[PDB]
Amino acid sequence: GAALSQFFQSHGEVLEVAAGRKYLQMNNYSNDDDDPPLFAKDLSDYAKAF
Amino acid sequence: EVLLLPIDHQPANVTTPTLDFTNELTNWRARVCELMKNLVDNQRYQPGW
Amino acid sequence: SFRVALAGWLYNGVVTTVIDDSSYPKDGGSVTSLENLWDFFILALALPLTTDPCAPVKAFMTLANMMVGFETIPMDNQIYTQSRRASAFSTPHTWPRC
Amino acid sequence: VALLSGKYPPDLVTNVWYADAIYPMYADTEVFSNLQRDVITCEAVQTLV
Repeated sequence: GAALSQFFQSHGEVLEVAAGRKYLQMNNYSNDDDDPPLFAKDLSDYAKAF
Repeated sequence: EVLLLPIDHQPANVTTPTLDFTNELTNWRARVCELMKNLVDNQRYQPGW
Repeated sequence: SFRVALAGWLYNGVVTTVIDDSSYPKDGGSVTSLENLWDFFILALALPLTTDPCAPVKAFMTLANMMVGFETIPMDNQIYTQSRRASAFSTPHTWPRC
Repeated sequence: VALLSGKYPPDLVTNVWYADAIYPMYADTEVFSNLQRDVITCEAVQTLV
């Protein structure tokens, strides 16, 4: 019954939850050609796993 | 029964609303203002100031 | 009103006494308002004299309507909300399992 | 300017606000009468063809 919609919310036997940030970007990341790709998993929200 | 919105919608928890800054429009305004700070930063682009 | 409330106990089986809609808090009410707090006090004192079989459920859900936003009960379906006005709860199929 | 400026009433409770605001537009019942018009529109185009 705790109301906190920043992380999860229930729709009735189906919980949704905002996953995020498998990777984290540093300051010296500059999209160089030998930089490791992060697969858009450093943004605020890339998916919503239900 | 579905409605589509161009911006994100996260429902409010409390019913007496008050300020916080954790939403996408304030993130967008913050990015616009910091890039205008970056644009006014350089003396090359406008030396007469 | 007090004397007819005393008289209706003899005639439970034909008439039943309920509390008027206007005695309830206006527009659901909330606990952030002193007026609705006093309305709840007057109502919760007045309820046990009526011969209404859903008077305890009305007594609970008046408070629940005032309390929604701060606390939460579980609801059985996805049709009705906790913020449902307590005038409606007067037939025993509307009594919540919580 | 509407994005840069906007405020609430000074001490508001949202369920009371919307429970007052939404009540007359649901006391209205115009929405049910358009469905019969939709019936006779579909029946008319079918019987035309």
